[PDB]
Amino acid sequence: ITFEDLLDYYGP
Amino acid sequence: PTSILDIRQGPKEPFRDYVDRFYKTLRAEQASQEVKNWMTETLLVQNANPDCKTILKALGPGATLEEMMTACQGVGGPGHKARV
Repeated sequence: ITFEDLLDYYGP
Repeated sequence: PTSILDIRQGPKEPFRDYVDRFYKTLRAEQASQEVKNWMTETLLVQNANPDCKTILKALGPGATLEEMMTACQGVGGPGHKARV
């Protein structure tokens, strides 16, 4: 996974 | 700690907790977005504990975070209080 996936998961 | 390189999963730490800590630290890390992606693509699975690290490698590079969560659910646990 990518950092963007983390952002979408927890984020925004 | 103040570096993403210092984040590693506890021997019995729930994978979900580790990923959260990894995320919080990576957000603060001073690096390009593409580098942060590279860090997530390597360090996350690499610094997971032995038991989760195995499950993650198995799921493959195409696994989603949700799939990884589901796959490591219970490793090191169950983490429930001993009901005397």
